[PDB]
Amino acid sequence: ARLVGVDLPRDKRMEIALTYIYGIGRTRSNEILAATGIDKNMRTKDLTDDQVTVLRDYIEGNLKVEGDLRREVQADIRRKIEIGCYQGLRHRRGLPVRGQRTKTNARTRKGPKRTI
Amino acid sequence: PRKGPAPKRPLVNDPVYGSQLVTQLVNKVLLEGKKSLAERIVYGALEQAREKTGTDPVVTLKRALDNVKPALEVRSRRVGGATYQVPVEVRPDRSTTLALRWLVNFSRQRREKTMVERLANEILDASNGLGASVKRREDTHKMAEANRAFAHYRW
Amino acid sequence: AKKALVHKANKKPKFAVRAYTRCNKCGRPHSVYRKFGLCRICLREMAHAGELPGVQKSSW
Amino acid sequence: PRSLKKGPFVDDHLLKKVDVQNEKNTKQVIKTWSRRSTIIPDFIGHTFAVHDGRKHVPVFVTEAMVGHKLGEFAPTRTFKGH
Amino acid sequence: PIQTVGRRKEAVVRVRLVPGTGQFNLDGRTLENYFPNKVHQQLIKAPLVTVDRVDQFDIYAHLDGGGPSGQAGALRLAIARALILVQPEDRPALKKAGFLTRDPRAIERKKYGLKKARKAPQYSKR
Amino acid sequence: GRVARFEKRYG
Amino acid sequence: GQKINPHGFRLGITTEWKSRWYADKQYKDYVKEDVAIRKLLATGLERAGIADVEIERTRDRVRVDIHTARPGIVIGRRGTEADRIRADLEKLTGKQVQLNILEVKNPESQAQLVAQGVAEQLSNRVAFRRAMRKAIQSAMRQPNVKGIRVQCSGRLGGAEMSRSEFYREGRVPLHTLRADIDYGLYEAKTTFGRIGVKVWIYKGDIVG
Amino acid sequence: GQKIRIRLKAYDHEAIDASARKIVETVTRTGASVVGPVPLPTEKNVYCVIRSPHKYKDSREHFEMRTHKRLIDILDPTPKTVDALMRIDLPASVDVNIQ
RNA sequence: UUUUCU
RNA sequence: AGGGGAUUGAAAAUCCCCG
RNA sequence: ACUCGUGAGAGACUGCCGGGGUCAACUCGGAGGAAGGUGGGGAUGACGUCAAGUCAUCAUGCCCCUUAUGUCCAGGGCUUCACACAUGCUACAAUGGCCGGUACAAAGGGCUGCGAUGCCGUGAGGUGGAGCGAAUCCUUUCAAAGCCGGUCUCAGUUCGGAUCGGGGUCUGCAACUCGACCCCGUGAAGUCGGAGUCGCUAGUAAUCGCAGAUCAGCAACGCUGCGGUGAAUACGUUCCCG
Ligand SMILES: [Mg+2]
Ligand SMILES: [Mg+2]
Ligand SMILES: [Mg+2]
Ligand SMILES: [Mg+2]
Ligand SMILES: [Mg+2]
Ligand SMILES: [Mg+2]
Ligand SMILES: [Mg+2]
Ligand SMILES: [Mg+2]
Ligand SMILES: [Mg+2]
Ligand SMILES: [Mg+2]
Ligand SMILES: [Mg+2]
Ligand SMILES: [Mg+2]
Ligand SMILES: [Mg+2]
Ligand SMILES: [Mg+2]
Ligand SMILES: [Mg+2]
Ligand SMILES: [Mg+2]
Ligand SMILES: [Mg+2]
Ligand SMILES: [Mg+2]
Ligand SMILES: [Mg+2]
Ligand SMILES: [Mg+2]
Ligand SMILES: [Mg+2]
Ligand SMILES: [Mg+2]
Ligand SMILES: [Mg+2]
Ligand SMILES: [Mg+2]
Ligand SMILES: [Mg+2]
Ligand SMILES: [Mg+2]
Ligand SMILES: [Mg+2]
Ligand SMILES: [Mg+2]
Ligand SMILES: [Zn+2]
Repeated sequence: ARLVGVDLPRDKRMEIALTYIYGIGRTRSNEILAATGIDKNMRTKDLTDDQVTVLRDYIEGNLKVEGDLRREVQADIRRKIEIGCYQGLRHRRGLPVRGQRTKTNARTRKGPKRTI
Repeated sequence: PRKGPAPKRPLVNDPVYGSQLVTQLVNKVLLEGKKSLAERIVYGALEQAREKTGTDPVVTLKRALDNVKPALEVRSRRVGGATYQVPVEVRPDRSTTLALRWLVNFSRQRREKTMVERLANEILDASNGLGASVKRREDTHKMAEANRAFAHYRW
Repeated sequence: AKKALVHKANKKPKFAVRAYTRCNKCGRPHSVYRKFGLCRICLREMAHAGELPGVQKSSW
Repeated sequence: PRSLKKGPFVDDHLLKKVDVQNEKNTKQVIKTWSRRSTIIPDFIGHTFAVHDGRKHVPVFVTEAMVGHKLGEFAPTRTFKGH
Repeated sequence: PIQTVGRRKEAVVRVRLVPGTGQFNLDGRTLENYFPNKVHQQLIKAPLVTVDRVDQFDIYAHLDGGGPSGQAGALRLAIARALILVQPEDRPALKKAGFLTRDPRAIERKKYGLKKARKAPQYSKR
Repeated sequence: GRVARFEKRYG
Repeated sequence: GQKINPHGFRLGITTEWKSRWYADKQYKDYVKEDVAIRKLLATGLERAGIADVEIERTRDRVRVDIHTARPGIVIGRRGTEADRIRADLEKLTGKQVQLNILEVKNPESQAQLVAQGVAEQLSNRVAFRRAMRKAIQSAMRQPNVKGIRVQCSGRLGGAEMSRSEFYREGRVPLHTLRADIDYGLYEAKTTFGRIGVKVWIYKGDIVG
Repeated sequence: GQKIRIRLKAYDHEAIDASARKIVETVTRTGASVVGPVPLPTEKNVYCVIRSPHKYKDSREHFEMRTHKRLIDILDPTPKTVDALMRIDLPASVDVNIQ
């Protein structure tokens, strides 16, 4: 189907389907689908437009998802990078921010290994 | 085993069937030491064999096993700075073992979506002599008769 | 052990959390058991000498 | 994070000093060794010399910077690279 | 009354043997409810089969310690000692099939310098 | 508005 | 790093603890009191050979039995030394202190003391081989003594390199658990350093 | 009815024998009901330490501490027996909690 | 078979 | 040729990767 | 009465029978027996080696500092990072993941400690203090893998959890540099791993949780232990290593 700018996969149980939305994960799904009254055990094929309507209304009402979310998070990073916070400096260097071990690992920040 | 042949273990009998062959099979599919899992996998494979061929499971297992059971093998020895693969006769037990473990290993490499299925389709296909495991026994025999010259080491 | 630190850990701290242990006998900071207030070394000593009542070598 | 139930941490030292500064309406450079006091709206416009362990660094407090412990803004170790 | 005890690797069971039919009561459940594995059921039923006295005795049990398998083994031994208590002369048969041997296998003390029991840490001579 | 975010927490 | 401490090996069995008491709550206290006491008594009297110190505690009352070569130097007949010591034990304040001095009977069957002898001679100027041999014969004379092994190591003669030297007579069955062995160890203070002296004296066997 | 529980602790085993004997006798002599030297489980506190200063972490030594406990339940506390148990002198190794 | 030096 | 692994008690030789 | 708890005691000695043995030691089989041949595992390191380790546990000879190379405090560092090695942990999925129901341990730990029912939270936890210096009370009557059932259909995925954002709780004078834990989102590498190489011979390997010491808190995936489920193979000394 189609929801909030997403394209729901062909056949998934609803709870797994909603997870393709950038703002939702499995928990928010077992919340949303409980609140709407739509079963989580339904396929994507059996979804209706009415259901898509109530859904879009609910989740746009109580929850921020997708583009706005992305823009906001990028906004918080660029914010703490601006004021010159320590975390900012870490984000700058492309190093780990949470006070982890940079002597050895941290490759998921640094990226692939480039040898000297 | 520098001091002599070490003792061997008393494989019990399978409660549902009564072959020690079968429990031997569970003990080659036994992984990480959940014997319960192995048990129901094996039993299931025998049942699926039963419905597909419509005939007794133990029998088809024995037949399969005997079609992949190699008589002849190749043991490596480095001699005079040239390494020679050597034909060697196998005593019976090492053969049942080698055949079983072959069956299983090539069972794990099937596409059939479940162990209980892959295993069954593999036994069933070793019955008809179709499977890649039977091809394996063939490979060993082939590479045994190829080297027949080097049997003269008789080692 | 610098006598300074030894007598400095016996003082009342100005924060409850600055209190550390530092074994009685040699005054070693690391590896100090609470029951005996000894550090593994001094403990293995007095244990072997029999001056620790009811401690003894173990086997099982 | 310090828990809410306790309320935000500012040592009495620069609490007093910053109160004296903003009551006399004078904004000075206050010399502090406390890295550990979080920032309050009372501090919003002032300037701080905070200790980085080698020296005192100038820190101008702004609005976006509230909620943060001070020494966040004076880095400690110097890394230029290799 | 008859009583006996099996023990296998940190599992004790106490067995009471009774003259009735082939019912098994282990801690208030049937032999199929407790030990729901064909292997274990075979193990516990085996001494009876060896003495061919199967289904002449209602067995009551109290199981503790160990696990499913340990408790199974212990249980088998207890049963087999009870059968020497009922009719001594079976002992040559039973003890030939090994049912009267206490399994002298128990967990190893983990040793220091090693990881568990016999497994040593990795070693590199570089 | 970081100061409002501050005052919501503590206030 | 070789042989364990004989005294510690046989501890549950052939030999006994040097101090008796029991408390769970007060344990840590009691032990710092002990390291205190044995520090004071090791420092104060080196004149009269100190064999052992056994300490006992019941509630308030505390009892220190010191085994010593010659008890006469540990108490002036006027009770002077006894006073000094009871004073030090009141400064450690285990509260009440009953101080008892017991002279060990055979001075040369006691490993600690023999050791002190060898150590003293080695300390003055004495040629080390001599001191060894002397202790050996002495100890070996007395009836209970079965075998004895004296091992002294260090800079010996003040030579710069570390010699070890060891002498044995009769039986010294170390790995026997039923063998009563007495161990003793002393560090003799010298111009060139410290030199260690270990003595094993094997007296019979304990059977229980 | 009054039950006095005399509880016994020691590091050493045979001293617990000595005290067992002593008090069982002191009680039997004064004619009160003594349930006797009932054994409890032994506590074991284990400490593994390293042997050397400075590395070699692989070579270690285990030390143990055992505590043996005995129950002595004295039923019908004759005031005489009571006066005797308050006056019993036990070894330095033995702990007597009379409760 | 091949294996140089410290 | 050079850099990093690997065999080596440590180097050569050899074996893998790399720019 | 059965366990069990901890005290004393019996019991394995080639003792009993058959064969080889030089009629010697010892070896191959059998019986009895819970166990058979040093039953299993510990503790136990000979004379010495390596100028191995440690003047930072301690002690110490000699040399050096004594207006500092002593000592007191705040802040910082010991956690930095283009790299390279080493030991571990989680993985790469269906013998699996996720939801529901359900069965079985061993050992341990506890005073300014362990802290229950109840109530407030989604959950870390908050409020409260039953009861215990503990075979009693608390750690829930203790587990997890197991079994029964449902769903997922082989996919960079309902695999994988790194990373990053927001929101919290607790410990502490104080979580910025530098704590752990929980909630919501985020969702990377990774498709069994080149040359090489390591461990292990039976309750072992493999896998599964549990407790402890240190400790206010924790970098614990570590260390020391406890138990659960539990294999394969050993023809044999030619080859590598000692
Ligand atoms: Mg601390
Ligand atoms: Mg400490
Ligand atoms: Mg285990
Ligand atoms: Mg040359
Ligand atoms: Mg021996
Ligand atoms: Mg040696
Ligand atoms: Mg050296
Ligand atoms: Mg020193
Ligand atoms: Mg010095
Ligand atoms: Mg130094
Ligand atoms: Mg400081
Ligand atoms: Mg610091
Ligand atoms: Mg470090
Ligand atoms: Mg390295
Ligand atoms: Mg790790
Ligand atoms: Mg795991
Ligand atoms: Mg997942
Ligand atoms: Mg997982
Ligand atoms: Mg479940
Ligand atoms: Mg045990
Ligand atoms: Mg609730
Ligand atoms: Mg429950
Ligand atoms: Mg995922
Ligand atoms: Mg990829
Ligand atoms: Mg895949
Ligand atoms: Mg490979
Ligand atoms: Mg071995
Ligand atoms: Mg801790
Ligand atoms: Zn110490």
